[PDB]
Parts: sequence; C-alpha cells; structure tokens
Amino acid sequence: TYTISIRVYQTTPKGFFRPVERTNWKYANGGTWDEVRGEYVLTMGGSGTSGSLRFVSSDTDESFVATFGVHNYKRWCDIVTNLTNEQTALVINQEYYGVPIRDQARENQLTSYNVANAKGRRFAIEYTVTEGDNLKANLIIG
Amino acid sequence: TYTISIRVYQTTPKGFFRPVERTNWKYANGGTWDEVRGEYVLTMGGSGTSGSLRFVSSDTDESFVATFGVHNYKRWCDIVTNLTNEQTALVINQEYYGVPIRDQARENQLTSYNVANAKGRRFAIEYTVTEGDNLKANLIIG
Amino acid sequence: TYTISIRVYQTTPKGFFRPVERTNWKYANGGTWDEVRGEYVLTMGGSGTSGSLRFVSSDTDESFVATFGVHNYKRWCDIVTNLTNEQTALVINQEYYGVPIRDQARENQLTSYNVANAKGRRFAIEYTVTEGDNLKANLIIG
Amino acid sequence: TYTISIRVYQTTPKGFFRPVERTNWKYANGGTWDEVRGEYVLTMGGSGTSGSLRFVSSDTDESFVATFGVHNYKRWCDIVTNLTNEQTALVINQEYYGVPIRDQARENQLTSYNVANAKGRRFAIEYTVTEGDNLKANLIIG
Ligand SMILES: [C]C(=O)[N][C]1[C](O[C]2O[C]([C][O])[C]([O])[C]([O])[C]2[O])[C]([O])[C]([C][O])O2[C]1O2[C][C]([N])C([O])=O
Ligand SMILES: [C]C(=O)[N][C]1[C](O[C]2O[C]([C][O])[C]([O])[C]([O])[C]2[O])[C]([O])[C]([C][O])O2[C]1O2[C][C]([N])C([O])=O
Ligand SMILES: [C]C(=O)[N][C]1[C](O[C]2O[C]([C][O])[C]([O])[C]([O])[C]2[O])[C]([O])[C]([C][O])O2[C]1O2[C][C]([N])C([O])=O
Ligand SMILES: [C]C(=O)[N][C]1[C](O[C]2O[C]([C][O])[C]([O])[C]([O])[C]2[O])[C]([O])[C]([C][O])O2[C]1O2[C][C]([N])C([O])=O
Repeated sequence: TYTISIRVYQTTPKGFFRPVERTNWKYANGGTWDEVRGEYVLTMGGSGTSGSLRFVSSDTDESFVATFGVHNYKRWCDIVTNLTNEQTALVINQEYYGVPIRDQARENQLTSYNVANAKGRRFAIEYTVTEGDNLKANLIIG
Repeated sequence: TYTISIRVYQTTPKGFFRPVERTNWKYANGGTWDEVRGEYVLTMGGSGTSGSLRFVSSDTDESFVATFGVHNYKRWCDIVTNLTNEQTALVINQEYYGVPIRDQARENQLTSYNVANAKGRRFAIEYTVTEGDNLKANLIIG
Repeated sequence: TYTISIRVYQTTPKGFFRPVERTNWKYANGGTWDEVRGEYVLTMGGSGTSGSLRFVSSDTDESFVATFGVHNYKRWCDIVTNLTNEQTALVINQEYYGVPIRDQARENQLTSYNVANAKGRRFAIEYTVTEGDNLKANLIIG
Repeated sequence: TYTISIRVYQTTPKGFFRPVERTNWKYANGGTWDEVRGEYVLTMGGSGTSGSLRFVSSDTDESFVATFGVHNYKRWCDIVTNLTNEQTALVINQEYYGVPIRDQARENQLTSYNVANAKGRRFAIEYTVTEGDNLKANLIIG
C-alpha cells in the first residue's frame, strides 16, 4: 500500500484556485482520496496507479490538474494546465494510461515538476519524501 | 448552468462511510464539485453531463458510487454498489456514456433511486428539488 | 496527549444540520480540531480540557453544541440544545468551567449522553472507545 | 446579516499551517462559520460581533489567531501570534470585548493588518471588498 500526502501552497493573492475534483485510476486495486490534517492523502493499493486533483481559479479563468502516483515502484507526478472545459480530472487521470504524451510523463518517475500556463503563472509539485510506502509532496501554486 | 446540492445522511451507526472521490464528466462544458455549507455541490455547464461521489466504509468493507446529472433537461441519478476495487468513481461516471444498462439508468431521469449491496444495506438518492437550475438531493445511507 | 475521534451520523432527512463552529478550551495546554478521514479529531495536551462542536439546521431552526473532553483522566461529554443566538460554542465550551449546571455534566464523566430538543428530536453521544489516550465516539443526530 | 469570505494563502513551502479552530462571538445574534467553495465564510447576525480562526504549523511550532468582524458598521480585523498553549481562538476571540489593547484593535476598523511572530514570519489580513454586507478578505501567511 502506498500513500502520497500533499500540502497545497497557494502563494499569490492574485486569483484564487479552489479544489473541484479528485479522481482515482483503477489499476493496482484502485485508491482513495482523504483529507487529513489539512492535507490531501492519496492511498493506493499497489504500484501502477495514480490519482488527480483539479483546481480552478474562476476569477482569472485559470485551472490545472495535478496527478500523483507510483509507476514501477517509483513515485511520479505531472501537471497539466491551459485546460479546455472537456479536460476534467476524470479525463486527464485516465490519459496517463494510453495517451503517449501522458504515458511518457508517468514513465519519467519525477520527484519534481514545474510548468507555466499561457498567462505565465507557474505551478509545481515537489516531493519532500521520495522513497518508501509513504510519500510526501508540496503542491505549489505560483 | 445547473447545480445539484447534495446532503448526506448516514442513518445507522453501523459502519462508517467516508468520502473518497468526486469526478466530473466531460460533456456540456464539464463541471465542478464544491463543498458548500456542509453539502456537496455539483455544478455543470449545461444539460447532458454528470458527476459522481464515491463513499467507502473500511470498517465493513462496503462502498458505493452515487451519480447525479441532467439528461435532456431533466435530472437523473444512479447508485452502483458491490464495487470491485477497479470500480472507482472515475470508471463508473464514464459508464453512463456508453454502457447500455448505465445509459438506461441515466435515460430514466429518476427523481429517486435505491439499491442494496450483497450485505443487505440499502442506499438511496431523493431529489427534494426536482425542477429548475438549482436542484437538491438527499443521499441516504441505510 | 488525548485524542477523541468523532463520527457524525445524521440519521433523519428532515432538516439538515451543518457544522458551524469548533472550539478549544484553554486548560491542559489547550487542544486542536482536525478533520481526518471524514471524522472530527479533538487532540488535547492533557487531562482537564475539552472542545465543542456546534451544528445548525437552518431549515428547521434547530441547533446544538456537543462537547467532548477528559476530566480527571476519564472522558466526558454533554449536549446542549434549544440554543439562543447568544449561545455559540465559544460560550458553551467555556461554561463547563465555572457554571455549576455545566460543571456537573463534566464531572459525570459520561461514556454516553442523549437529550431531546423542544421539537422532540433526539441527539446522542456514544463513546465506542472509553479508555486510553485515543478515544472514539459517535455523534448521532436523530 | 454580514458575511466575511476568507481566502487563505500560504506563500512559502516552509512549514505548514493547518486550520485547528473556528469560533463565534455572542453579540449581534452570534454567527456561524461555513466552508464555501474553498473559502472560510463567517456569517454574523448584525454589526458588533466577530469570529476567529486559529492555524497551527506543528512542523515549525508556529501559530496565529486571525479575527474578523464588524464594529459600528465597519469591518475590522486583527491577528495575534506568539501564542501560548492557553491562547486558543476561544480565548482570543473574547478578548476583543474587554481587553483594552484588543478593544482598540477592533475599534481601529482596519481594512488590512499585519504582525510578525518571534521567528520573523509575517501574517496579514487584506480585505478585498471593504464595504457592503458581503465582505471579502485574503489571509496571507508569509
Ligand atoms: C508494477 C507497476 O507499477 N506496473 C505498472 C502497471 O500497473 C499494473 O497494471 C495492471 C493492469 O494493467 C494491474 O492493475 C496491476 O495491479 C498494476 O500493478 C501499469 O500501470 C502500467 C501502465 O499501464 O505500467 C506499470 O507497468 C509497466 C509495464 N507496462 C508492465 O505492464 O509491467
Ligand atoms: C441536451 C442533452 O442533455 N443532451 C445529452 C448529451 O449531452 C451533450 O453531449 C454533447 C457531446 O456528445 C456535448 O457535450 C453537449 O454539450 C451536451 O449537451 C449527451 O450526454 C447524451 C449522452 O451521450 O445524451 C443527451 O443527449 C441525447 C442524444 N444524444 C440527443 O442529443 O438528443
Ligand atoms: C487532571 C485534571 O483533569 N484536572 C482537571 C482540571 O484540568 C487542569 O486545569 C488547570 C487549570 O486550572 C490546568 O490547565 C491543568 O493543565 C489541567 O490539567 C480542571 O479542568 C478542572 C475543572 O476546572 O477539573 C479537573 O480538576 C479537578 C479539580 N478541580 C482539580 O483542580 O484538581
Ligand atoms: C452597532 C455595533 O457594532 N455596536 C457594537 C456592539 O455590538 C452590539 O453589542 C450588543 C451587546 O453588548 C448586542 O449584542 C448588539 O446586538 C450588538 O450589535 C458591541 O460589540 C461593542 C463592543 O463591546 O461595540 C460596538 O458598540 C460600541 C458601543 N458599545 C456603542 O454602542 O456604540
């Protein structure tokens, strides 16, 4: 069993990103999302699955999906931004298992990732615990 | 724009179901989940989409996915229980747009629905506001 | 250090009680409230303090404060209902340390308590773990 | 009826502040705290009361209480940090109605305020909507 505990840091009081969706991919006996002491906790039944969090800033028409999981017994992450209305977390989470551009991100098994949207706002995931069954990450909204 | 505001009632102190997942289908400009004044609020960009909530009772190894949406300008709902580990809300939400028996449930445009798991516990959805753009439902756990 | 983990069971879809306030009394090095896996977790720095949760049903003009704590190394609980607008949880929590009718409830060190409001709705606290540092209780709204 | 809607910004991945307490003062028919679309919403029955939020970073042994209210029909705010274990939000909220220095902070009717703890970290409140019945503020953690 794996857990990834995520601390969300929203660093800029221009716009406001709120949580809107949390998904579990179906491999590795699935998984769950829990809120624990102000943190998001993704629990997974084995290696080879993932879960996604979508955040939306309605004030500024910005959004992103942050995905966390374990691939071949190593943690991975990705961020997708500049979303169309059709790119829910349900959509994006599932794309990591069959869409080549997404598969490759997962296969990279990254301990950290940062991306900017069209407006220049940066978003980052940084794992603070990178090994073992109980992983930890900061999700940083610039 | 539709909202469906959901109040959860857990009616017996036998087992404890906790929220674990909330998904948005991609049709009709997608949608979001918000927590508002103790209720789960599904917001959708128009008619023809839906969102799902999964709840798990780890104490009693029970779970269910409740789905809410609007089909041809009328609200609908369904519950799936007896879930396999591969049946996350991500999976179940999508099945209402391709799987005949699930398609049929959506097409039923029900204001209320119930189903029991193999353990004999019943779950129900009851829309208390069945018309207009701000719909309301009780999710009742037996 | 003591914890009391509380599972809220809202059993009747007549009215809707939502969480509106959570307080910590100042004795025994204070305490905190956390949300953990859908449960409310009161953590206290020693014996002799408590914390309160207030719930309000705006639909039906009903409300109550449920207080949990440890007195002389034994758990206690109380429920106050039929609240005036001036009886916030901040008010009620503090009354257990100087108001005789409230002091006596605390001194009773109850493992369970049930009360009805003027409308006849029952509210109950039942501790499911009654000894040790990590206590557990159901809060049942009738 | 006033609402004050609060957005929390945690600006540095150094430490992690989590919500631990939310209180309502008893004047002006009291008030409530709700979570709405990722924001903390304080609702008050009129002018002359307030509510407090406490946040704790156990990682770095830091904490603060942020208080928001309306005094003589104008919004006010304060932050207290360098908290003792006996300074819960329950305690601090009440001090604004009897303790001269706290009374004075309320009487200041500030649209913005900041204070630093002994560790050099600054906290701020910034009202983004300063007039009317639906007030809005940023709570910024430095
Ligand atoms: C171990 C790992 O991690 N692996 C992975 C996977 O996962 C899996 O899946 C399956 C189905 O297919 C099941 O669910 C199980 O349980 C699990 O584990 C997957 O995810 C993939 C993607 O798709 O990846 C990984 O792997 C690699 C290769 N391809 C193989 O297969 O092996
Ligand atoms: C109106 C309605 O409801 N409709 C519906 C739909 O939705 C839709 O979808 C599309 C794509 O495909 C888009 O997204 C839009 O926007 C929306 O609106 C769908 O859902 C379906 C299922 O699949 O159902 C309904 O419809 C029916 C038929 N198809 C016709 O149209 O009519
Ligand atoms: C041990 C116990 O539990 N005790 C109690 C108390 O608590 C206390 O308090 C103090 C102040 O005063 C401090 O804070 C400490 O820390 C603690 O512990 C109290 O609470 C009381 C009520 O008021 O009760 C109990 O006790 C009994 C008697 N009175 C004595 O004092 O001992
Ligand atoms: C209008 C206003 O804001 N006022 C104020 C007050 O509040 C009040 O209180 C009372 C009792 O005491 C009752 O609760 C009512 O309802 C309310 O409104 C108070 O808070 C104070 C502080 O202590 O402050 C203000 O005022 C001032 C003076 N005292 C005169 O009046 O003016």
